[PDB]
Amino acid sequence: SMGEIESYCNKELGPLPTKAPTLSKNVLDLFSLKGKVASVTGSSGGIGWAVAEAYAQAGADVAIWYNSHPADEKAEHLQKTYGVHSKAYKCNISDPKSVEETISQQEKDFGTIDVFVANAGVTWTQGPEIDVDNYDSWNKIISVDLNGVYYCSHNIGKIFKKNGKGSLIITSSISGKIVNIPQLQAPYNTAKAACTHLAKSLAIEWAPFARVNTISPGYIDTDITDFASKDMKAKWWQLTPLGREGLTQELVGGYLYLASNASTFTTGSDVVIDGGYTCP
Amino acid sequence: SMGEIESYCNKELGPLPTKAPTLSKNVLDLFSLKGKVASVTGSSGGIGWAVAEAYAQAGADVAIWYNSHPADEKAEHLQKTYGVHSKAYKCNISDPKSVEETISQQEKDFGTIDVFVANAGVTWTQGPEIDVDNYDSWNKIISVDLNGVYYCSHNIGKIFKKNGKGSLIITSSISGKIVNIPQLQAPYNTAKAACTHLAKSLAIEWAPFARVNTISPGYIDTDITDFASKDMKAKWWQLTPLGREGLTQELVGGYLYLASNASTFTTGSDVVIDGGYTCP
Amino acid sequence: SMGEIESYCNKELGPLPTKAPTLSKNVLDLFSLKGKVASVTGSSGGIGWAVAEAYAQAGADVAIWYNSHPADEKAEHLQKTYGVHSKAYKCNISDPKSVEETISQQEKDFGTIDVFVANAGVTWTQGPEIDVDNYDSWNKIISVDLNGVYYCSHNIGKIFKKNGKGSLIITSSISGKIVNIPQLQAPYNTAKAACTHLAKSLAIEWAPFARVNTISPGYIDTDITDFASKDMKAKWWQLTPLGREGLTQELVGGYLYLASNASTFTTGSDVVIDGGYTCP
Amino acid sequence: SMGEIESYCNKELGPLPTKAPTLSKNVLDLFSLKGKVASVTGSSGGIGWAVAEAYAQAGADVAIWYNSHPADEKAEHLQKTYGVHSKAYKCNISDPKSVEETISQQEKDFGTIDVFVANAGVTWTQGPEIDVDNYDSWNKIISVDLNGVYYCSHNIGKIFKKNGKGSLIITSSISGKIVNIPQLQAPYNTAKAACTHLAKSLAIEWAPFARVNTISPGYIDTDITDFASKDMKAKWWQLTPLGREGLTQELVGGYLYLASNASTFTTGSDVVIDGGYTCP
Ligand SMILES: NC(=O)c1ccc[n+]([C@@H]2O[C@H](COP(=O)([O-])OP(=O)(O)OC[C@H]3O[C@@H](n4cnc5c(N)ncnc54)[C@H](OP(=O)(O)O)[C@@H]3O)[C@@H](O)[C@H]2O)c1
Ligand SMILES: NC(=O)c1ccc[n+]([C@@H]2O[C@H](COP(=O)([O-])OP(=O)(O)OC[C@H]3O[C@@H](n4cnc5c(N)ncnc54)[C@H](OP(=O)(O)O)[C@@H]3O)[C@@H](O)[C@H]2O)c1
Ligand SMILES: NC(=O)c1ccc[n+]([C@@H]2O[C@H](COP(=O)([O-])OP(=O)(O)OC[C@H]3O[C@@H](n4cnc5c(N)ncnc54)[C@H](OP(=O)(O)O)[C@@H]3O)[C@@H](O)[C@H]2O)c1
Ligand SMILES: NC(=O)c1ccc[n+]([C@@H]2O[C@H](COP(=O)([O-])OP(=O)(O)OC[C@H]3O[C@@H](n4cnc5c(N)ncnc54)[C@H](OP(=O)(O)O)[C@@H]3O)[C@@H](O)[C@H]2O)c1
Ligand SMILES: CCOC(=O)CC(=O)CCl
Ligand SMILES: CCOC(=O)CC(=O)CCl
Ligand SMILES: CCOC(=O)CC(=O)CCl
Ligand SMILES: CCOC(=O)CC(=O)CCl
Repeated sequence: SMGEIESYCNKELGPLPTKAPTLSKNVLDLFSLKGKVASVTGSSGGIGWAVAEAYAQAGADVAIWYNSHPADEKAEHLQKTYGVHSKAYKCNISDPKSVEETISQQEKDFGTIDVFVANAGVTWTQGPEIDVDNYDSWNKIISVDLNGVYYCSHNIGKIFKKNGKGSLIITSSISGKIVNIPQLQAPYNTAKAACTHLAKSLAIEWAPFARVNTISPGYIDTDITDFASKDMKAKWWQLTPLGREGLTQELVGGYLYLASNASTFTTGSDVVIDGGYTCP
Repeated sequence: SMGEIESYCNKELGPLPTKAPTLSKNVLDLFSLKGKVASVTGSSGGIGWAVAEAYAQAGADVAIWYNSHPADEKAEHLQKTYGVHSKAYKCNISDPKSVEETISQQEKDFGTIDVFVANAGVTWTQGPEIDVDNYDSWNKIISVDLNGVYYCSHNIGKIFKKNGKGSLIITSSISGKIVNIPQLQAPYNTAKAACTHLAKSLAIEWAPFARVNTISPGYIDTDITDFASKDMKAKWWQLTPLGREGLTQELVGGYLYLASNASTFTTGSDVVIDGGYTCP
Repeated sequence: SMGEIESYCNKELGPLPTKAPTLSKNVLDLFSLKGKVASVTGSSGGIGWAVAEAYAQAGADVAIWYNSHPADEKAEHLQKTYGVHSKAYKCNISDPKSVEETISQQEKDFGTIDVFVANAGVTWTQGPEIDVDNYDSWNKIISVDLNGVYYCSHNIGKIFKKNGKGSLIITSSISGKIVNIPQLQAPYNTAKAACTHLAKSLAIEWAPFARVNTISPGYIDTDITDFASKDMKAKWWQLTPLGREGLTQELVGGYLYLASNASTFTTGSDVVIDGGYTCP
Repeated sequence: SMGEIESYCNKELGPLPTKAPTLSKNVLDLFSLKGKVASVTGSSGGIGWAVAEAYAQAGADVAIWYNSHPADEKAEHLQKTYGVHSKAYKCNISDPKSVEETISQQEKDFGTIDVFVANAGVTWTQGPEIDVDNYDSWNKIISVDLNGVYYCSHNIGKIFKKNGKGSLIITSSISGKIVNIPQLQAPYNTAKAACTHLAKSLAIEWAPFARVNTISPGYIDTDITDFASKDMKAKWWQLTPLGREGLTQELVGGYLYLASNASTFTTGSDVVIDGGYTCP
């Protein structure tokens, strides 16, 4: 009207400046997720399972996801070792309607969702793209890595808007900032940069209620990278300052930092747990 | 075998170092495109038409592209004002098979293609993405902006490999590096950031024969941006160091520099003709 | 010799792959700094004091630094509220010899240093640089913001190498990635980008023993930004997705995450706690 | 007053939008530098001499610079092979007063300066920085590479402001975006990132009259890189997608593009002629 300031990025923020949130006084009590539901996508893999366990260790009602590797002993293992409500859902991230059904079924069994981690995807292991004459492997990467992240984010955002709070954590890769040297995977790099910039784009629109960030890792030692020839894996160590492959336990710290109240001002950022690979 | 060096990025480069190309002595003679065919995608718009004319002015057999705005007087205008062979093709960039037909029909009427400019796309003008409940506008952006660029690049590369020379120029946007402040277009930013990294990824694989670059512009004064409300267009000038909107004649210099022999060492780069918008 | 791999970045890493560190199983126990000394530079200001308190809250022997605002009641307040050994040192960060004396006097009163935070600097508040005709304000910024960070890093590194472990945290600013729009501070932006890239450069060299990272913040509400006119401060909110100014308690989470064992794989990264300012 | 728009970046732009410049119709006539003076710093080396010759070939009154390698046959060679007024000046770029004397002596013998290229610097060839115990090699790099660029760009700006037109081209390196893998040069990388971000920072302040850009090259084949051991030079080819070292004739195209009217909208950008080194 008159005398108030209106934002240039998102006009729905209201009369600026927006009131700052109330934060604890002890630093260690900021990272606690007590009384929060954390739906982690692809929580039946290498990085997803570690993040789900780390969120459960912080007292969170984690929701497990799987597609073809049934994970119901994983959900039960978190409901008896830490006493946090958990469940396992079978969803095809590439199916627009299945994602909606699987997320509306999580806001009902848990009451609400306060933390989301879009951490599902597949890798391109077909060599240079100029050798494949069928647009079926490219279409698959863009369907699970990029389109799936949008399907998950478009539905979870609706839950955050009504609640007015939330935190989305897209799991891109260093392929969204560099090009993998030994292997030639252009479709994979293209999809991960798309997710990395989509996380930033949603931050401006979700600023009023939620937050969006990225946890782009490096060459973590999961079931994804444990197929490459030792000759290929030898060129990864030679180009990593730390000179090794990160473990799944070296990522939980970054994932729990962007989901808790500790990162109450980090919006649309990119935490690069790469071991220094993107620096050279 | 022994004594020779093999590249870490692309093993097909051969025994390193690769021999440097032969370049003219006069700088002004490096920018000439005499005896070269330059197929410019979407050459019936604002930026495509200017680039096609600029390539024709440099003595190049430019090929015009259009989808729904017939451009045959444009192709004829370039065949009588500069004396360079030209033609117009109707292709749906979002159709995987139509692109193949339209590119194989250009390698036959011109003999070869030496310069390609994937410069076709559509903008997202639906406001914040959390308000559209149908994945039909998102699917369209990812089909014309991202998938179209891959269809154009996957076919043109097959022509460069046989010839051993070429230059691809993907026309991404500053949306691949920033988020447009006043308007909220997440699907558009995601698609352009995808192309900006696909160009880099293809540079590693096309290193042996061709080169790939990006001409990410700012807020150029074309038919794309001549619909936004003056209130929206007023926030673009306020956040641009140069404090105005660039013209289509201020982009041809960057397009002719990455297509000619002047940029014989610029591979996988990103020339940002934005007026300084990404700096603030 | 033969059969072992030697790194391309730093040849002192040894025969790759380097053995991964031993990490706790509970995520919340990774962030604990028990039995660690954390020397925080400029710990008598706005961000330095908060980081020192947060490190003390995590059970660390924090060392306070000051130049002209005596901080000895701050050091005592941390030695009686948390029971962690602490002390205050008066050092001129711009004096090469004083830094050496003040760091050597900290490795003696504490036994060792396990965490360092180069978080001292001054701001450029003289308007556009083309109006000052004396190279005395530019020389001051490059002496405290950039040269001081090198003096601190060149001496602290000599302690990490002997111990074989450590973590350096340079506090750059978003000015190392963008240009502050309303105010015109070129010397300040130049110095902060220098620190931001120096942190990355030292990561490759300190890879064998220590780690180096950056905590580039946004427009935090400290004594540095509480002088700008409300007209200037009104343009900061309008260009921040979160639409406000961050608090000093919203930065401790990032500082404690890059100093503890949680970030045991984050080397040469850049955690941007800006509220989304660098996104648009 | 009322109805006009005032910029957020630089309030001296005037009532927005700023009128666009008048540009030729033929693309090849945009790159011509006829009737322009182009003072190229460090024009007695590898890249400086090539840029000076390329500017002279485009019809420009180039001014040669040297410190310890007298270059007066180079200036005379450009005044008899192309018929363009030229002269040679001996200046110590690290001396604040000498730069002022050498630039005021160039605005007098040529009438004005329309193009400046701050392209003087030295490289760090002392190995890892943790082995040198004297802050004299670090102080030299920050004096010639960073401070020298500010001295050159602080006096030239005063000439552009009175004329209202100009173009500054700082010659940073890929070291301002990456860390050189085989060699360990932290002081050099720190100084080049400083120059790269200073070019962007000056773009916002010089928007009203002049333009500032960067020509960050890769591993060009000049006298600077023709000392490294073939073992070191072998790791440069292996990590360069193009798999070779660029020549000084592959940079002139980029330097003439950012100095002429072709890049009349490229302000505060960064043209990376690296051969694809920064992509991996
Ligand atoms: N080093 C690395 O592996 C690395 C690098 C950086 C980033 N990332 C990214 O991190 C994510 C996690 O990788 P990871 O280590 O967990 O690999 P992983 O062991 O292969 O697990 C991938 C996860 O994604 C799920 N998933 C795959 N395709 C799916 C589909 N079509 N529909 C639904 N769920 C699907 C898998 O479920 P099921 O197994 O149950 O089918 C599993 O939970 C991936 O997006 C990967 O790109 C990892
Ligand atoms: N300021 C800006 O506009 C701006 C900013 C940065 C980047 N860009 C990018 O520059 C490119 C060109 O935009 P412009 O300025 O030329 O806008 P334009 O005047 O709307 O022209 C767009 C061009 O793309 C073609 N095209 C659109 N959809 C197509 C489809 N489905 N199949 C085939 N061709 C299709 C159009 O052909 P028809 O008209 O014949 O259908 C036309 O040639 C776009 O990719 C845009 O993203 C421009
Ligand atoms: N919003 C922000 O303020 C912001 C933005 C991003 C980054 N930063 C950076 O964060 C750092 C901390 O700033 P701040 O928030 O703590 O404000 P501040 O209180 O002004 O910080 C300056 C701190 O450094 C010390 N210091 C200053 N000049 C010194 C010198 N010449 N020698 C030794 N110590 C010196 C001061 O100690 P004394 O007061 O005791 O002299 C004080 O502890 C600065 O480097 C700033 O550039 C802050
Ligand atoms: N591959 C590369 O070499 C490479 C990589 C990227 C960027 N660069 C940068 O490009 C610039 C040019 O290097 P170059 O290829 O021309 O090699 P160079 O011949 O060694 O370049 C140095 C140039 O600057 C002058 N110069 C050096 N120190 C000076 C000082 N203290 N005062 C005044 N003038 C001084 C030299 O003049 P005198 O010889 O007459 O003293 C010479 O013209 C450097 O800044 C370099 O960092 C080059
Ligand atoms: C061997 C193929 O493995 C990969 O795709 C590696 C990554 O995901 C790195 Cl982001
Ligand atoms: C008003 C919508 O117009 C746009 O989308 C503008 C651009 O393309 C900038 Cl890249
Ligand atoms: C008003 C001057 O205040 C500043 O310098 C602000 C910052 O440090 C932002 Cl990094
Ligand atoms: C062997 C030392 O040579 C260098 O410093 C190389 C460069 O300047 C690359 Cl930017």
